[PDB]
Amino acid sequence: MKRQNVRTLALIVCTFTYLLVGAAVFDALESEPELIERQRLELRQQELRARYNLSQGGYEELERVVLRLKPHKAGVQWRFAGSFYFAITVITTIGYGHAAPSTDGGKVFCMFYALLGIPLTLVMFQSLGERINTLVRYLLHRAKKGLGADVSMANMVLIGFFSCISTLCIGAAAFSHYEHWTFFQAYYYCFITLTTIGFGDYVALQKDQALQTQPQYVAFSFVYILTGLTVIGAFLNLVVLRFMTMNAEDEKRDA
Amino acid sequence: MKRQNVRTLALIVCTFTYLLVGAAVFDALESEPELIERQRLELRQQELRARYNLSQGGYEELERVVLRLKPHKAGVQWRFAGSFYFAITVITTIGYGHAAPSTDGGKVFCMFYALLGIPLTLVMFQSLGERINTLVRYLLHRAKKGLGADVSMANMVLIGFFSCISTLCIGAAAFSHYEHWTFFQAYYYCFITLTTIGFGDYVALQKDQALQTQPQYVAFSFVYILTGLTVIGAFLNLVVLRFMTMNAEDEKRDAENL
Ligand SMILES: O=C(c1cccc(OC(F)(F)F)n1)N1CCN(Cc2c(-c3ccc(Cl)cc3)nc3ccccn23)CC1
Ligand SMILES: CC(C)CCC[C@@H](C)[C@H]1CC[C@H]2[C@@H]3CC=C4C[C@@H](OC(=O)CCC(=O)O)CC[C@]4(C)[C@H]3CC[C@]12C
Ligand SMILES: CC(C)CCC[C@@H](C)[C@H]1CC[C@H]2[C@@H]3CC=C4C[C@@H](OC(=O)CCC(=O)O)CC[C@]4(C)[C@H]3CC[C@]12C
Ligand SMILES: CC(C)CCC[C@@H](C)[C@H]1CC[C@H]2[C@@H]3CC=C4C[C@@H](OC(=O)CCC(=O)O)CC[C@]4(C)[C@H]3CC[C@]12C
Ligand SMILES: CC(C)CCC[C@@H](C)[C@H]1CC[C@H]2[C@@H]3CC=C4C[C@@H](OC(=O)CCC(=O)O)CC[C@]4(C)[C@H]3CC[C@]12C
Ligand SMILES: [K+]
Ligand SMILES: [K+]
Ligand SMILES: [K+]
Ligand SMILES: [K+]
Repeated sequence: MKRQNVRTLALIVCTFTYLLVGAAVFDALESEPELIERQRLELRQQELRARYNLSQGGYEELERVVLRLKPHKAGVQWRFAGSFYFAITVITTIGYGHAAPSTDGGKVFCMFYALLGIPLTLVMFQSLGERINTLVRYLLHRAKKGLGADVSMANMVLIGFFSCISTLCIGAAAFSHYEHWTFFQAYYYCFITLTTIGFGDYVALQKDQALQTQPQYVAFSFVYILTGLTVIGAFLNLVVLRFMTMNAEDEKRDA
Repeated sequence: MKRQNVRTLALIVCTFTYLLVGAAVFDALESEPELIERQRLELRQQELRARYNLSQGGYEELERVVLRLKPHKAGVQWRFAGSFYFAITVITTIGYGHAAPSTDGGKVFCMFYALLGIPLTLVMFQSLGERINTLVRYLLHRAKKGLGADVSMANMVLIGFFSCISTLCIGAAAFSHYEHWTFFQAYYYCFITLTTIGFGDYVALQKDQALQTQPQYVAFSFVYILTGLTVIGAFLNLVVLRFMTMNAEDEKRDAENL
């Protein structure tokens, strides 16, 4: 069997077994607490329904209003700052879902915007990320000869890995201060943001109408998300990206 | 100025102006309808508070319970099928947020799981995507000689672009049937899923306890998300990926000549 076919089949087996391992671990850690939380909340639902004399339909009518008011609770999500924050989540593939296009036309433009945007943003982060790696490579080379010279891959992975933790820590310290979260909650938010997972369980600028009332903090969160993705993007360009073109290189080697 | 530095500065200017254009368009399409729905919902909030004799604190107490019961409403989100669906959203960077780690330990494991998982899944989709492109290149070459031969980039972009639409069309057809959405809503869901945006406004397997009661549809949903990301990932490997190594190639070209 060809090297390309062995590498591909191994990766498929690895990904599927990694999914089976993950599903097994996430079951052990989250199955029992979810069952505990459901029964606890159902007891709280029955207690408050009895306290405020509510029927099955009576609770359900109030249930729909509370759920539909959730994106409005954070404030105006669609003005210039609201739409700029949303535009980021689309092209950077974060997509928290805190604000989503409610209109048919908005949904269409969002698709066309993503089609051209996502590749443009991806190429931008890999290009700027490479310039940072080249600057780091030059600065380290100049520092090596300065003290009394060759920059290795291992030195680049070390600086790269530390730069990623530093970006998560600088962020965590700031988001725990402004969004009033714990350092761990803010660290978890920064991880999920910069890895483009963006669950939406933690979203910045969604407290005390920050998008319209706090421009200085909005300016920082836009700068942090963009600079942070460049730091992670630089590490991907250095370590991850080289394994994606691997199949094309072996196909060229075969010819 | 160097070619690498001009290309990087142009991309930064392009991305920021694309953000300003987007923010301007999303303002025009969503500002007025959001203001309309907020005022409509605030009146409905006041109406139902008056109907069921609710105070400021009374509504707020019921508000917390309704919000906390939202992930439970869809059913059991953390059994084998629920956790497998969640594991997908993490490593594929979709992350709908329909189900999120409620425990401190679950949040930690998710971070470690993502750290190794995301690069593994990304490399897997680019590797399997390349094998699909190579198979398509071979099948077209054999078909060309069959009718009476050289496969160009333009032919590959055409087949690739059609393969992406067909995946969204097959998907929308299924998701509008099982998740009872419109073809457009299911097409929008498929687009947002396969582009790894994953807002969470549309999430499959969250209707009629599908994760625990419908195994056949769960198996399809996992297969579609995984095969669909390979189809999109193949097109990226063909068109987008070549522009990422561009700066490294010019840096190598600078060293070679000098
Ligand atoms: O899964 C895919 C995929 C695979 C097939 C198709 C497809 O569809 C399409 F690309 F079209 F959206 N996406 N990814 C491709 C896009 N992103 C990559 C990405 C990262 C990143 C990556 C990994 C880590 Cl650990 C941390 C940050 N950061 C950014 C910032 C802006 C833009 C993109 N970033 C996520 C991975
Ligand atoms: C902190 C983060 C950013 C680190 C990311 C680590 C990656 C660089 C790792 C994670 C999984 C690894 C892959 C896991 C499995 C394989 C199959 C393996 O295949 C073989 O050994 C058979 C073919 C051959 O001999 O080439 C080749 C390496 C590869 C792609 C690995 C390449 C490196 C990967 C992408
Ligand atoms: C290369 C990097 C380091 C610099 C890029 C330029 C920044 C200085 C720009 C890019 C985006 C800008 C932000 C885009 C949007 C807004 C919202 C704006 O707020 C409003 O318009 C409030 C009313 C509304 O929401 O309509 C205030 C400025 C701010 C934070 C901008 C501040 C300046 C920012 C961060
Ligand atoms: C349907 C989807 C998947 C199509 C994706 C289209 C991409 C292939 C496009 C979108 C934005 C484009 C970029 C927009 C701007 C530039 C800057 C441009 O820079 C210059 O012209 C100056 C330097 C030089 O001359 O090389 C080089 C091409 C590049 C990276 C483009 C490369 C091709 C990109 C990534
Ligand atoms: C290379 C490709 C084309 C094939 C990959 C193998 C598939 C046939 C596997 C991979 C993941 C599997 C799924 C993983 C999880 C589940 C949930 C499982 O449901 C339960 O365990 C219900 C109870 C619970 O939630 O704990 C039923 C089988 C199913 C759909 C599996 C069916 C078979 C799947 C789609
Ligand atoms: K997301
Ligand atoms: K993503
Ligand atoms: K995402
Ligand atoms: K999300």
